[PDB]
Amino acid sequence: VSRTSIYYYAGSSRLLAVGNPYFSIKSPNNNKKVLVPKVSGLQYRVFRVRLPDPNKFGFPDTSFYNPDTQRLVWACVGLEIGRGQPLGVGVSGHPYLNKFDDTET
Amino acid sequence: KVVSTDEYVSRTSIYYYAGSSRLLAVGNPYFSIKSPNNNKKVLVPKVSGLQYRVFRVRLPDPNKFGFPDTSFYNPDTQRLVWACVGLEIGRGQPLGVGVSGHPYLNKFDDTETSNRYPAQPGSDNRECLSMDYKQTQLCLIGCKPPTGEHWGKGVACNNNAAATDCPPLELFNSIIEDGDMVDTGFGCMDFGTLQANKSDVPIDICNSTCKYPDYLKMASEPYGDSLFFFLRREQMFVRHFFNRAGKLGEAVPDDLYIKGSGNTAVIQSSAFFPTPSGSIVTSESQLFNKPYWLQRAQGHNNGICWGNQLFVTVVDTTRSTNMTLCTEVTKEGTYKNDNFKEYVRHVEEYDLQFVFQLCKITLTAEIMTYIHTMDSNILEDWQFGLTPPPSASLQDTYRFVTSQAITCQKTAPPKEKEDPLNKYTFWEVNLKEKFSADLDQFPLGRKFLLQSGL
Amino acid sequence: KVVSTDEYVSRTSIYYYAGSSRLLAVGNPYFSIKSPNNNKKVLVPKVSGLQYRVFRVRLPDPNKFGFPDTSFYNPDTQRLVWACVGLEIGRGQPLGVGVSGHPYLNKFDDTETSNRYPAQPGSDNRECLSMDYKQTQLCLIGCKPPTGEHWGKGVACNNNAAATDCPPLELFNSIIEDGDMVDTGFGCMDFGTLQANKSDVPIDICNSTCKYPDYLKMASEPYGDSLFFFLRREQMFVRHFFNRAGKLGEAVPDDLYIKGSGNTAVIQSSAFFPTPSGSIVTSESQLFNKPYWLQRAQGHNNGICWGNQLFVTVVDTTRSTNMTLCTEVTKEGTYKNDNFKEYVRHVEEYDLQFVFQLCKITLTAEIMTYIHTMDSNILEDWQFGLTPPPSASLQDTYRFVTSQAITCQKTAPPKEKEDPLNKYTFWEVNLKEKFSADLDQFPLGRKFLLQSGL
Repeated sequence: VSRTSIYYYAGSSRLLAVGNPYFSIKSPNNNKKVLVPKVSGLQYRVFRVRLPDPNKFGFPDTSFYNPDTQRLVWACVGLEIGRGQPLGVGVSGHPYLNKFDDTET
Repeated sequence: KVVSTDEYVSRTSIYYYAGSSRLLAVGNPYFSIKSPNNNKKVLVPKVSGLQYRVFRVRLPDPNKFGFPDTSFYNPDTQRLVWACVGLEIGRGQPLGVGVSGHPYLNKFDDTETSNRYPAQPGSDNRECLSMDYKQTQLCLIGCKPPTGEHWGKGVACNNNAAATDCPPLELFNSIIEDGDMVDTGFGCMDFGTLQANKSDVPIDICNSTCKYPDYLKMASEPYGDSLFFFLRREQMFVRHFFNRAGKLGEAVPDDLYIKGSGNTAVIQSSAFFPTPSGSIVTSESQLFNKPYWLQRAQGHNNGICWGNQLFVTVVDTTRSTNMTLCTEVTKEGTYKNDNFKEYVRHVEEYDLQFVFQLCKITLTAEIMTYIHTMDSNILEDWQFGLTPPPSASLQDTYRFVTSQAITCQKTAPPKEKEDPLNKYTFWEVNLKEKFSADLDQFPLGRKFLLQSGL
Repeated sequence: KVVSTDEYVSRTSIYYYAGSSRLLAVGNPYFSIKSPNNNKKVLVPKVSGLQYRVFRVRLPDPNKFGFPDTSFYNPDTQRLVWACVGLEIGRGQPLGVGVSGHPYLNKFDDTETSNRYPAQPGSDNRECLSMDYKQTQLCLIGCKPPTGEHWGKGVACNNNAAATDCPPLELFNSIIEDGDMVDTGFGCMDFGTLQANKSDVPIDICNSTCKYPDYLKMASEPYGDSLFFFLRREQMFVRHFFNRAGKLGEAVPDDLYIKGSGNTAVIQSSAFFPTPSGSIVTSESQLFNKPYWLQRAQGHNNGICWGNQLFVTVVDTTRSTNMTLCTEVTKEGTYKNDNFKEYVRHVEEYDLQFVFQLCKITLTAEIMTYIHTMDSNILEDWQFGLTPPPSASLQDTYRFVTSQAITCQKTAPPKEKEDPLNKYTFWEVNLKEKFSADLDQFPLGRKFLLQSGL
């Protein structure tokens, strides 16, 4: 794979999500429609990004690349995963935890 | 002062093909139907052959199509804008003409061979009577939607008021929507507001107004936005003649005849009207399935499509045989009337093909202020002059967009797009994905490479 | 195409130290006491540790200066603008952290060791509690006041569905005026509108709108002139845990716990909230009392301050002690409890040094368009773009003005209304009459000459 000297910044709008921290609430009565989705501070966020295919950009330049043989693929030489909310922790428990006795002292 | 477009638009040699995969339309040929619970819910739309099936297309902006190759063009001095050098309006449905009507048409009597005196009086004499159209075909391009004329009611001055009861008339101009009606041979006026009887036009135009283009107004513009290339062909001939029933407005003067006596003493009516009827169709006089090549347009905007859209308005009444259906209620051994329900349908297939061309303009002092005259909006979306800065500031989107009780945004837009065509409807076809820099693997690629000698 | 600020200005080499006095502020840390007789007579203002101290310096203009060596400022087309190259924000109080706490906090139970069934009912269980806050330090500098997000209410929806009853949530971009309480670990939400009993957050917060400075947007502004330089450091950790006392609205689904009987026939709440607390606050992790030489700001605005102002925002929490005074009424010889009356007071103390540098701005026909489209107010102060006022000879002058041929004369236009920023209470420092040119007689010019290779 040979590299060139063409670069391309890409962006992303400030995407966010608001919900209930413990359990999702499905709707009365239908169980296929959600009302407040379960979001938290523990779940694996997995962002899946898409790219635009570089074979459909360039109007044809035979000196640059010959489309009978070569093709084009991207790379990656940077990242910055910004975060916005102010710092702080949070808790969660049970109304019915199984704790028989204390045993520390 | 106005100049033609070959003086600031240059041309080059990077052609491109577009494909616009096979479109269809199915519906009732007569009207539409709604739900009894909600009349704002459509069930089957009205699609017949007699409607201006105007398609506006979308183009990819030619500034995304690019690399940092600057020796070709420098992107703070130049810009890029497309061109149209081909067309093929294909229709893949076999021929034949369908006939319409209205179940309660006004008809006093016939007037062909015998009107024996006197006439038979009656209160209602509305009958069912089927009646065809005027066969016509046309095609038209444009970077702006095509205008159109029709006869409309105006406001009347009420000063003299000596002896008239007929209200006078006025000419309008508008912009043609898809689903607008075409001429049938009965003038070009309103058919909901000037007709109290509701019973003189077949049911397709019993409520709507029909429009007909005028080639005078659009061509006489400075730039000729509404035309690139247009055709026209129609033919009709009268077959039967009748007269209206009812109280005619103004009687004829008495001295232009002799006062009859007896059964001819009472005057008859005279409000004659014909029927339009189509001749033979062929397959030698079809305006479709053949590639036009715009060598030179008629107006001034010769090829340039400003703002990356262009409008194609097609109409045909030779591929409109009313598809007829039927079903079953109960079974028998013998025949019965009431074992069947029947239905009518119509389908009208299409295709569009295009071959485009890359054309860069330069942008210096007097050309910047010439394009800043014809319209203003075509120098905002080029983003050349930084008159809006603030587009680079990021806006927040949302995960879980619909039905959450979080704060809702269900199409309450604070003017993002502001296209002035938003008020009108248009059959749309997107092309944002389907270019190709290679021609000969496609149909019009091969017809173009033979015609150019390449 | 925005361009950075080293391709249309040019630095001269004469430096001007400045420096403010020793600011103070003495007040109440919780609430601002008004007059009983009048709503608008403050006695002691509300100053605490937990606020955004936002100063506004106002530099004296460089064009009103008089120099003999007029070899640099050719007054034909040029102007002068101030650059900033140094800073130091003093503080003047010992290390000590103070607490806050409501008298009617919503602390029903405790949930760390043992919450033994059954619950103890009663229709009132509020009590007084207190906690330390999330300690933090930050510092900004910019030529436009800095923005900041916070969560609040919104338009709910239309009334189609009937799911449940719940408030929405929406965030807002505003401008941080002085006086807004910083967040402290209870989220950046508006406690004035979202909450209703006003008894969950401590008293100095429960009727504010706590913000948090949006570093995510202010970094990505196009011109980049609200963020020259910013530092931050904060830390917190939980101390105890409790839970509120009400009907938990979004109820617990039954599949996530197996039911019981007998003593456990009442199901308690899962509405938890932590209580934050600061760690040790050392003096190796301080941020102030040091110089900060700007070398390359993150924006395109490399230190130029248009309009001759800066906004420095400082929030500290390491020095937020609360001194308590105690005075009595009757000279007694034994101890009582109604004999004394105590008032609590909190102080504050600042300082600012600066070191500027003037740089001339050569103004051809290109650059005057550039500085125009940023905002028009910049090119109005320099008096480079003005308009011709017409008129010529009026008619209005009488001899006597208080008579009986009266035209009822009207005067005093409010025409010097131009400042948009009158809607906000800042802190003022007038630095117009305290400049200098000999740096080395001043407690930061010595630290600048050793650094800069001189």
